[PDB]
Amino acid sequence: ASIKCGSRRKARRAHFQAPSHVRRVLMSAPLSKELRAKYNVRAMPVRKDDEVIVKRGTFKGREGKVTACYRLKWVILIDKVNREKANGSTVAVGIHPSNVEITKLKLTHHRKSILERKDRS
Amino acid sequence: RLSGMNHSAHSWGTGRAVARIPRISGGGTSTSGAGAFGNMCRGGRMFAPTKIFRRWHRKINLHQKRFAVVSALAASSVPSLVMSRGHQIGNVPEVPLVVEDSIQGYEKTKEAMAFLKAIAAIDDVNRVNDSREIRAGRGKMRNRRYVARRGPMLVMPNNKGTRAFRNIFGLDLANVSALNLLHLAPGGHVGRFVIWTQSAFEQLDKIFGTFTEASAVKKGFTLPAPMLTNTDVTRIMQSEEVRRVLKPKKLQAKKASRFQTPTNGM
RNA sequence: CAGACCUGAGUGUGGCAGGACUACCCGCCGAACUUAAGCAUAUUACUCAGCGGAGGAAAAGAAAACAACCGUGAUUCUCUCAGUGAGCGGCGAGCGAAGAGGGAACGAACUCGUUGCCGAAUCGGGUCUUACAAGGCCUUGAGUUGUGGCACAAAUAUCAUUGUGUGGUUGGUGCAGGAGUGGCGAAAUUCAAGCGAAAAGCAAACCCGUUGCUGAAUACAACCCUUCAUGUGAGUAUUGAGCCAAAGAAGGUGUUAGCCCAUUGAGCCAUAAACCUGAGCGCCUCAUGAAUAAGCGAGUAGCACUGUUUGGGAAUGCAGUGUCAAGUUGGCAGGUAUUUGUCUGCCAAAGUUAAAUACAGAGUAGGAAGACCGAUAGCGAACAAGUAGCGUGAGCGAAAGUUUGAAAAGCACUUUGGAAAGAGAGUGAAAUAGAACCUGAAGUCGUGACAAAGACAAUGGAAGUACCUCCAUUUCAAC
RNA sequence: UGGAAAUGGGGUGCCCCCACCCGUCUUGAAACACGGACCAAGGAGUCAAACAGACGCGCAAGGGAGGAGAUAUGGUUGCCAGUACUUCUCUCGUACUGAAAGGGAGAUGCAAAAUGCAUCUGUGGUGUGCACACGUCAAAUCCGUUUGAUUUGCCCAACACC
RNA sequence: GAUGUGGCCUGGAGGUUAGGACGAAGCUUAUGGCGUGAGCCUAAGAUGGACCGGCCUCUAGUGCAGAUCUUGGUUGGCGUAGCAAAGAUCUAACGGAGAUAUACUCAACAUGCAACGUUGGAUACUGGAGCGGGGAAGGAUUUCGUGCCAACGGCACUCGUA
RNA sequence: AGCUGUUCGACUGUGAAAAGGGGCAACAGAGAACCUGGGAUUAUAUUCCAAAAAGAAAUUGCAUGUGGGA
RNA sequence: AACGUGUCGCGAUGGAUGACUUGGCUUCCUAUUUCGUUGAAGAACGCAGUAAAGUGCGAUAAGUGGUAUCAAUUGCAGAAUCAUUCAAUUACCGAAUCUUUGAACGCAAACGGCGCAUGGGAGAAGCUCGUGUCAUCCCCGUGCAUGCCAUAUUCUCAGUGUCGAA
Ligand SMILES: [K+]
Ligand SMILES: [K+]
Ligand SMILES: [K+]
Ligand SMILES: [K+]
Ligand SMILES: [K+]
Ligand SMILES: [K+]
Ligand SMILES: [K+]
Ligand SMILES: [K+]
Ligand SMILES: [K+]
Ligand SMILES: [K+]
Ligand SMILES: [K+]
Ligand SMILES: [K+]
Ligand SMILES: [K+]
Ligand SMILES: [K+]
Ligand SMILES: [K+]
Ligand SMILES: [K+]
Ligand SMILES: [K+]
Ligand SMILES: [K+]
Ligand SMILES: [K+]
Ligand SMILES: [K+]
Ligand SMILES: [K+]
Ligand SMILES: [K+]
Ligand SMILES: [K+]
Ligand SMILES: [K+]
Ligand SMILES: [K+]
Ligand SMILES: [K+]
Ligand SMILES: [K+]
Ligand SMILES: [K+]
Ligand SMILES: [K+]
Ligand SMILES: [K+]
Ligand SMILES: [K+]
Ligand SMILES: [K+]
Ligand SMILES: [K+]
Ligand SMILES: [K+]
Ligand SMILES: [K+]
Ligand SMILES: [K+]
Ligand SMILES: [K+]
Ligand SMILES: [Mg+2]
Ligand SMILES: [Mg+2]
Ligand SMILES: [Mg+2]
Ligand SMILES: [Mg+2]
Ligand SMILES: [Mg+2]
Ligand SMILES: [Mg+2]
Ligand SMILES: [Mg+2]
Ligand SMILES: [Mg+2]
Ligand SMILES: [Mg+2]
Ligand SMILES: [Mg+2]
Ligand SMILES: [Mg+2]
Ligand SMILES: [Mg+2]
Ligand SMILES: [Mg+2]
Ligand SMILES: [Mg+2]
Ligand SMILES: [Mg+2]
Ligand SMILES: [Mg+2]
Ligand SMILES: [Mg+2]
Ligand SMILES: [Mg+2]
Ligand SMILES: [Mg+2]
Ligand SMILES: [Mg+2]
Ligand SMILES: [Mg+2]
Ligand SMILES: [Mg+2]
Ligand SMILES: [Mg+2]
Ligand SMILES: [Mg+2]
Ligand SMILES: [Mg+2]
Ligand SMILES: [Mg+2]
Ligand SMILES: [Mg+2]
Ligand SMILES: [Mg+2]
Ligand SMILES: [Mg+2]
Ligand SMILES: [Mg+2]
Ligand SMILES: [Mg+2]
Ligand SMILES: [Mg+2]
Ligand SMILES: [Mg+2]
Ligand SMILES: [Mg+2]
Ligand SMILES: [Mg+2]
Ligand SMILES: [Mg+2]
Ligand SMILES: [Mg+2]
Ligand SMILES: [Mg+2]
Ligand SMILES: [Mg+2]
Ligand SMILES: [Mg+2]
Ligand SMILES: [Mg+2]
Ligand SMILES: [Mg+2]
Ligand SMILES: [Mg+2]
Ligand SMILES: [Mg+2]
Ligand SMILES: [Mg+2]
Ligand SMILES: [Mg+2]
Ligand SMILES: [Mg+2]
Ligand SMILES: [Mg+2]
Ligand SMILES: [Mg+2]
Ligand SMILES: [Mg+2]
Ligand SMILES: [Mg+2]
Ligand SMILES: [Mg+2]
Ligand SMILES: [Mg+2]
Ligand SMILES: [Mg+2]
Ligand SMILES: [Mg+2]
Ligand SMILES: [Mg+2]
Ligand SMILES: [Mg+2]
Ligand SMILES: [Mg+2]
Ligand SMILES: [Mg+2]
Ligand SMILES: [Mg+2]
Ligand SMILES: [Mg+2]
Ligand SMILES: [Mg+2]
Ligand SMILES: [Mg+2]
Ligand code: NA
Ligand code: NA
Ligand code: NA
Ligand code: NA
Ligand code: NA
Ligand code: NA
Ligand code: NA
Ligand code: NA
Ligand code: NA
Ligand code: NA
Ligand code: NA
Ligand code: NA
Ligand code: NA
Ligand code: NA
Ligand code: NA
Repeated sequence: ASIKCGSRRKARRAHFQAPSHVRRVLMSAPLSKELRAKYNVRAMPVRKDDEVIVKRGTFKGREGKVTACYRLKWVILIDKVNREKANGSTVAVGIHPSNVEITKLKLTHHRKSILERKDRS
Repeated sequence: RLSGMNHSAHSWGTGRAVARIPRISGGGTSTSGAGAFGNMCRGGRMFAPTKIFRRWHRKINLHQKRFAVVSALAASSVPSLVMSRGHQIGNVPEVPLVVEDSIQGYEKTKEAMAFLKAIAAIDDVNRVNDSREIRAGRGKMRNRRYVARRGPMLVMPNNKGTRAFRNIFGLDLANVSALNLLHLAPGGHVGRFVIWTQSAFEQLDKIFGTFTEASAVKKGFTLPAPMLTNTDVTRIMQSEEVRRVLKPKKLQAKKASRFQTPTNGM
């Protein structure tokens, strides 16, 4: 949200000390090719209950549903993206939202207004 | 002005078996009794602390500034000097490169990109593109993170027409009325690749004047007279007029053979 | 006696002062170290410390000013005058301005006292008008021991009367647009090739090249020989094909990203008052423009003794005390004292005033940064830093990067041990990345192997030799 | 064509010879003179102003600002605190002397006026002095010349007397 | 002591030319080559894991062996000096991981030592101006119970004002 | 049960007389109404104890009732 | 022999170097840009389901209200709704709360002390018929420093001050 400037120190301070609502926009993921055509929007901020597919990293190609947008660890949690601990218990692995792509949107009344005002047509 | 000096820090004297340097007062701290106030001491003041009255800026004579710009313009018209500076001009049609004025009506960067390909100025633009990289020192921690080469300079007659050229990476834009020597001779080296718009080219005789006609915009300024009319001193040295007064060539002594010569004359 | 008004108390009612900040600014007070190669005048310095007081600036400011001209014209500031053929100075060390000239700023000007003509027309307080109205009515309450109106050089009347037209700064009332603030708001590949070795190259300016060619990595893993094992995290890299640019902007993301994300712009929406707009525009109310002589700031200015300050020198400002005017050679200034007489400029002893200027250890809310420093540096403080700790106190005042990893996946389980831990096993690309864990130096120490070696302290120089050498180079047939 | 043959380098020991402890004041330090256990990081001719001389550069009897304005820019997050443009000013010179009032520098010719006249293409004169120009000698020539000296003319820059 | 050096080196800047995940800086060296030297370069790392080299110019908080130099760490002395005032403890049982802890040989000694807390006994000291029971100043949870033994109580601890 | 004068309390318009502002400074001076028993704790106790308070008191400040004056 | 010395490989101790940098320093700019008796700055105590410090806040206490925004906060737990407003969370601000002090101002103070006026509150004794009322005691709000200015339906006074009437 207008972080980049001529000063690197000022830009990195604004990013890592961003409030929660600023981190929502910073943690955005691209829409799918079918969602781009339908909504004429390139990307939207990720939210819980969204369906994503991982496009970069070890879990590349793994589909799932967003179960948490931490915003303090700068990651999103996907139900199908997980690993085992030493004792065998299963833990969620956090993926950066820019590494995934949204395949299905969780639509609310205020979410639909964001899509309408971001429409490029 | 108070850095390294914000302590009481009196010296202890000689009766104690320690060096005579100011030492931080008090107790109960690891800093108590520690050397203070000196350039050698940790936490002390630097030698000759820097001040803001340092001479940052310089005065250059107005004629020496105009002389330098005129010299950097002459060097930009020599293809071997432009090549020596690093520019890729092996496909451009002519030097100086002058194009028509219609490029000021371009609205899209695609039109400007196609024009740079036509006059073969894209080789120097591509050279700058491949040269982009992270700066190789502490300057990247400062706001100097990326470096690149220079590339061609496009000179327009006025402020208009630059809309399609602003975003092209590796292309600089200039104004004939205000020509910068820091851009005509980047790094102090003459021979910049300059593309001239036609109307900017015809303005050059009235901005810098002639060897005999004074400049219209620079009051009372004429181009400096050369120290040499011909400047081709090798042609003079090999001319028949010089060669006919040169001292005649003489036959030299035979080169010594591989055998050592006698020295004992007795 | 009452009663008054003069002076002074008490109480009720409505208010104000007080302290903080103090970088800059205004008033006072005020050193010494230091320099003079000593030191006392001088210098430092009209500075530090001390005591008061304001503001967003302060202060100054509308000629009792320069000049000496063909004259300029409030103040403040800048270059310059000028480190001065000014001046001050044990005439030493040193110090040291002003007029003019080029500019910044400038709608820059007003108010009182006095003198003339009036004379309560004034001010508070009640109440009314949508109103603590610059309005009407009332009011002895205050004021005649005088507050208000008119005219005094940018001037030559004002004061009626009807029409004329002006005030958004007279007060009620209410209607716009904008600026400013807040929110929202842009393009284009996560395209293709998959892994120790071609996700690499070569055709030596440009073109050929939208083309041709193809592997010295049958890799390497430690004395070398077999056999069996084990080893490559994530493509912001390379290569090929594209695409956006009025956007190439420099931040994030698991490597170096215009096209993964945020951003980078026109524009859109919403607004207490204030601000800007035929001094924006209506209504009521209230204000308002046009068509005869006289004075002008008194313990003041001067002067005299002191004292201080100044470049100011027979005294540049000022302070104390003494003495103290003129206004019918009127007064002050004209940078060598006096007495004269001519000339020039101005008219002190009340007051207000914006901008240009400072912020030399200040704040509030935001921005731009940098040829700066890079964790013994840069602020004392990159961190629960004016903290922990110290002193009766005034005060003094640190050390310290949590940079493990891409992710905690932070070592389940077995075995020895009381435990701490060890030996295995696991996660991870890597635990010799195992928790204040990136790298991991020097110095010092342990251990294995080896070289030897008397006591010449050891080190050191030059020449050899014995033994070693994961070093380099050369040679290997009529060479 | 090999755990190889040489040559050089590196390592360790040993012989025969050499060989006082570094820094520092000092006439003189191996000193019974002072500072010296080790290592890492840190640590000392700097910035500003006035003047001068050498060297580089521009212009030259003229050189140059400064402050400030103008507009490319009345634009841009930034680049751009830069660059480009201007000055009847100011400054340092072109003239110096005197304490000041004040004065204020050419040559030649003719002549001797207490401001003398005339002309102006011109080193005030003299001695010594690069190059250059006519020659002249000595030496060497590959016979084209070249390298030394030197007479005279003009002497530049300088130096010395008027 | 002066000066010169297309003389060496360091952090940044303007240019230019390169390198890097097939490994950047940094670090290590019997690791060789080049230079008279300051130094440069290569090799190897069974190191590292992301930046950075050459050339010309600009610039500066630009080169360490020592200042009783500053800060941090280390260090021989050195398992050394010592841990000697206030007399002193002994015994059995229990508690405790703190024992009675053994290839072979071997009956037990000659191969698990030394040290704790509690209780009962023994012995002793303080000796009413007391290592007795109160309070002020000062301290401020040290008080009490349970648990606990990493660090601390300069030996020890199972005890403790930890 | 009502009225006049009369003692004591409250209420007000006349007002004798009282000179010398307001405070702090003693946990050893002045002053100060409680002291035994407890089986009441792991740690407090002249502080805790509840009807047989283990209990016995002493003191303030207000009220009600009885008695004596007014 | 042993101590000791050397060289090399490998371990230890120790935290240099490099790379990194939400910090400092320095320069410049923009403003309806300057606190307080309507009680400031500073100091003290407290507030979370869990909470030492720090941060934020004040008994409405890691905060109430309102606007935007649009599904969180996050170590664990709790959580009506999964969300046009009426309950996410952030950001901002008009409405509010704002303990003890401090210029500190009723008087004092190593005292969480003691008042005077005026409104209340609670009152198990007593009176009334568990209802009312309520002495002593206890709790709370407001006012009450000093000085100055203005003021009085024109308040109350003092003076061998000046008069004027007795
Ligand atoms: K100081
Ligand atoms: K320093
Ligand atoms: K100049
Ligand atoms: K590159
Ligand atoms: K790069
Ligand atoms: K470079
Ligand atoms: K009052
Ligand atoms: K001296
Ligand atoms: K004033
Ligand atoms: K002027
Ligand atoms: K109005
Ligand atoms: K409006
Ligand atoms: K890879
Ligand atoms: K890319
Ligand atoms: K980037
Ligand atoms: K005046
Ligand atoms: K006024
Ligand atoms: K400021
Ligand atoms: K930190
Ligand atoms: K890393
Ligand atoms: K010898
Ligand atoms: K000497
Ligand atoms: K170049
Ligand atoms: K390279
Ligand atoms: K060192
Ligand atoms: K040394
Ligand atoms: K040390
Ligand atoms: K002993
Ligand atoms: K035990
Ligand atoms: K006794
Ligand atoms: K006491
Ligand atoms: K009791
Ligand atoms: K360590
Ligand atoms: K470092
Ligand atoms: K707090
Ligand atoms: K009540
Ligand atoms: K009287
Ligand atoms: Mg410092
Ligand atoms: Mg570096
Ligand atoms: Mg002296
Ligand atoms: Mg002296
Ligand atoms: Mg002075
Ligand atoms: Mg002061
Ligand atoms: Mg101002
Ligand atoms: Mg003022
Ligand atoms: Mg003036
Ligand atoms: Mg001058
Ligand atoms: Mg002075
Ligand atoms: Mg008047
Ligand atoms: Mg986009
Ligand atoms: Mg790529
Ligand atoms: Mg990504
Ligand atoms: Mg990496
Ligand atoms: Mg109008
Ligand atoms: Mg007087
Ligand atoms: Mg003086
Ligand atoms: Mg005089
Ligand atoms: Mg006057
Ligand atoms: Mg800048
Ligand atoms: Mg450190
Ligand atoms: Mg520091
Ligand atoms: Mg420090
Ligand atoms: Mg403290
Ligand atoms: Mg003490
Ligand atoms: Mg490590
Ligand atoms: Mg000596
Ligand atoms: Mg001597
Ligand atoms: Mg010596
Ligand atoms: Mg001796
Ligand atoms: Mg000495
Ligand atoms: Mg001269
Ligand atoms: Mg180099
Ligand atoms: Mg540096
Ligand atoms: Mg070695
Ligand atoms: Mg230095
Ligand atoms: Mg020493
Ligand atoms: Mg011993
Ligand atoms: Mg002893
Ligand atoms: Mg003893
Ligand atoms: Mg047992
Ligand atoms: Mg035994
Ligand atoms: Mg006994
Ligand atoms: Mg006794
Ligand atoms: Mg005893
Ligand atoms: Mg005792
Ligand atoms: Mg105890
Ligand atoms: Mg011990
Ligand atoms: Mg008392
Ligand atoms: Mg007594
Ligand atoms: Mg007592
Ligand atoms: Mg008592
Ligand atoms: Mg007790
Ligand atoms: Mg700066
Ligand atoms: Mg202020
Ligand atoms: Mg807390
Ligand atoms: Mg409350
Ligand atoms: Mg709310
Ligand atoms: Mg909501
Ligand atoms: Mg008080
Ligand atoms: Mg007080
Ligand atoms: Na004050
Ligand atoms: Na001094
Ligand atoms: Na001026
Ligand atoms: Na741009
Ligand atoms: Na004087
Ligand atoms: Na080491
Ligand atoms: Na022997
Ligand atoms: Na020896
Ligand atoms: Na040898
Ligand atoms: Na001039
Ligand atoms: Na160096
Ligand atoms: Na030395
Ligand atoms: Na030792
Ligand atoms: Na016992
Ligand atoms: Na070793």
